[PDB]
Amino acid sequence: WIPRLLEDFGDGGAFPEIHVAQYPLDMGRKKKMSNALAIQVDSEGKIKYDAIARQGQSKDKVIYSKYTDLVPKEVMNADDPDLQRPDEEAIKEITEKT
Amino acid sequence: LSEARARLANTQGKKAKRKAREKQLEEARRLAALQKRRELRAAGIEIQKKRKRKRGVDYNAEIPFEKKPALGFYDTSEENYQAL
Amino acid sequence: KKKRKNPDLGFSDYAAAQLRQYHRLTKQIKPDMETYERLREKHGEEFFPTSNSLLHGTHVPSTEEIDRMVIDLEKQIEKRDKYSRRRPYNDDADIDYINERNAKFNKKAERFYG
Amino acid sequence: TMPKPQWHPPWKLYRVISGHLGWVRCIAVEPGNQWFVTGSADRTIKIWDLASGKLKLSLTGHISTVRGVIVSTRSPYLFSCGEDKQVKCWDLEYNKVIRHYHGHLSAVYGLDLHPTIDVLVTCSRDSTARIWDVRTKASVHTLSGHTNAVATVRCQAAEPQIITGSHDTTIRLWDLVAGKTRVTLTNHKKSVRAVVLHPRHYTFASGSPDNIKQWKFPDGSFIQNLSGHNAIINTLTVNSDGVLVSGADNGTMHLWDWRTGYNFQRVHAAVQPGSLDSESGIFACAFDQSESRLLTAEADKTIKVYREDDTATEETHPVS
Amino acid sequence: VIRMVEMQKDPMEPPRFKINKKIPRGPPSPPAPVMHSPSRKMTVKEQQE
Amino acid sequence: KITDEEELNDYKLRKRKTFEDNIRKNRTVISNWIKYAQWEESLKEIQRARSIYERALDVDYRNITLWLKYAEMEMKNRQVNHARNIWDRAITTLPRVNQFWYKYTYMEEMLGNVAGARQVFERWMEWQPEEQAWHSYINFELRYKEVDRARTIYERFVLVHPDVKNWIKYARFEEKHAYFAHARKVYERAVEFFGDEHMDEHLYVAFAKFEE
Repeated sequence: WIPRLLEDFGDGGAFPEIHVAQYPLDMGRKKKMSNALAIQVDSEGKIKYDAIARQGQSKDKVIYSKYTDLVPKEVMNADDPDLQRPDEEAIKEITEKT
Repeated sequence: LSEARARLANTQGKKAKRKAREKQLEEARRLAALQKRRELRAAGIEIQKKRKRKRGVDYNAEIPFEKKPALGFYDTSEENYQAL
Repeated sequence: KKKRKNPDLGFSDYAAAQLRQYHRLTKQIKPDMETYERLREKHGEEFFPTSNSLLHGTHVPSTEEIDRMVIDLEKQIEKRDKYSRRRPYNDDADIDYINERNAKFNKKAERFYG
Repeated sequence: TMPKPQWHPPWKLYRVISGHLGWVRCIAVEPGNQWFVTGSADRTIKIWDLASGKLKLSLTGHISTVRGVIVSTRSPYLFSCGEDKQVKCWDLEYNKVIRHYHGHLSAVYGLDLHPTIDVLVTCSRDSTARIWDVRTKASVHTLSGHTNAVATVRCQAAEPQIITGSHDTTIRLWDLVAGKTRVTLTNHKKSVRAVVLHPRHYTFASGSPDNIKQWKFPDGSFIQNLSGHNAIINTLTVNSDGVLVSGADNGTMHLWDWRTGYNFQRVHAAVQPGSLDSESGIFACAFDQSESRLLTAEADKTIKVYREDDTATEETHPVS
Repeated sequence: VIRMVEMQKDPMEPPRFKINKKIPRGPPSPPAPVMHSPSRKMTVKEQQE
Repeated sequence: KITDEEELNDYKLRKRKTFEDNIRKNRTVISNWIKYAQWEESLKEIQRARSIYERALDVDYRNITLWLKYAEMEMKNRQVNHARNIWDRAITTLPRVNQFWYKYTYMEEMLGNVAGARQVFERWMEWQPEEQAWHSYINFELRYKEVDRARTIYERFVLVHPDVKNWIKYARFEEKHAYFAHARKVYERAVEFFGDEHMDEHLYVAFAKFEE
């Protein structure tokens, strides 16, 4: 049997022993070059609409475009070493380079 | 009284009178020229005034400053539009 | 039998008028559960996507559909064209203005100096 | 809620200086803490003693409103900036202008100095900032990208090195060397006329009639709000002890706690005798170098000095 | 393999090209998303005010 | 009347240079940009229209009439996918303006893309918008049957807007469609949620009406 309609694939699959170009589940056929840019998806399966705002820009750009950027972070802490200025040695390096 | 009526009705800036006259004034220039240009080229002589204007054809020849729309998550390729 | 009323108020924000108009248009629409089930039995679980969950490239519409939205467009455009109701050219009252810009400025002054 | 805010004592007015002939628009303190300097809309720059409040000297070079002064910590220089589009460098061993920085296309709204390198940054109404070389008067960068007057600029040694707030309601964090914007913060709905950097915490705050907001360096991640001051806010100024002063344009001044954002005092001062009541407004405030006095420069041509109150306690003035 | 040598500049030579050309300024950068807090309402009375 | 090719082309030139000098003159108020693009569309030269709208958005992108005129122009001329890209850019850069979400969803509904409309409503609700938006979503779920989805939405809704009035509306919803056990559960959850220290009349009034 030579599978011509992808229904013959059942759940999918190409038949390497079958001397036919298998197109299982839209496979094989080179399509028209369309404009749609790559519908990316995050590292959890979310739809990264950061793309359309980040249009034609580097990854140096920090782009705030999500709701979670508005929410007050609970940084009512006088102690956390997260927020303390770089140690003056690194500052000396930046000053010399600049 | 007539002249008082005259003064009170002239709201348009006395120059705003003049340039209003001028807008309809030059329409003679273009309207006369075209028919006479039509007739001249209809008589069989293809006069050129001359070609020297820097930014004129920036309107009727090309999209003046073209910005093509950005592309997003959809294919705009097959879309095309009708004529008038 | 049914009954309701909706009175007009201040335009307070453009959002309020927009919302009223959306209410009307929404109430109008009538959906076909036939096409809904037809579309359903093809795609199934894809029907219920979260903001981030699922993805199928594009849904391509039969032209006949597109005509529906185009017609509604023309309707709403007309209805919006009628936003300002004009008051008929009434010459009956005393004329102090010199042109229509002046006539309207005098009318705005009438509202603010009583 | 929050842990509960630290108790700070409240502040009381104790001096009122009046010698200017127009609004007082900027104020600054010397490094060594002996005198401060005010610039006003009567086009003079007066230099006052900080202990006595006496006026030492009056410098008159500008052609219009002086909208910013600063005193350099590394050199005996005072840099002033006016609405005449001109930026000046006064040498304080002769009391005379020795250097002038040319190139802005409209009034200059503010100016700051880099703490380690010798550069200047100025913001103006042509909606650009410029990075000037102190020594050769040459403009080494024109930070452009805002779309309306640039109300304020602050610069730091760490990175990013320049924060500008403008009247098109946006903040931008720039890099000094590359000369272009890294981050754009659009959380405010109204013009950002005030920006301040915490002295010891790699965070900063930005003021607007909506509310003050706090952000966290180096890419400006939101932290929290500070709400309650509904007024055009002209200044923010932070103590080293976490007191944050928010001076408005109708005269009212709130004092907040920086860490939890708790507004622990509200001062509503009074206008000088001959003034109208529509002429109460704060344009600049500056903490002393000991961080004990708080000087304010007001729209009724006075300078008001506040000192902390020493005879109050957590139970006299409890924290709500 | 190529040998780069830079050509001498004639000391007595005026500038060569017209510098002053005017054009409108380019498009800016991609507009950043406006992260506001949700708008509240103005009653009719306030707009009267 | 314009006989033909050269005369209407001169007519085009005159109007066009008029528009372009207005824009150079002020470069601000967008009445000029919109007049211009409206005209170039009325002549069915819509690539020029697109360029004009794009240049205008480069001038001032926070202006919502511009976005609306633009997407409307694309939609009339049946350029469906252009309109989709435009609505998407609009709700990306101006997410607080509710008109954009409303009209994007309405279009996608007209076009028959109910899956698309749900995608957009979900993205919208991520922003925790406002009661009217949640209502619009629920009504959308109710023009189709899908009542279980409606109650899922209501669960998210009363948490996002914890007002007694919304708890009331939720209960009222489920009773109108005859889920009486579930409405009882709603009411008990409402009381236990609010707590005594706030609790007042309206809730109890409706609870009594139900049980009556």
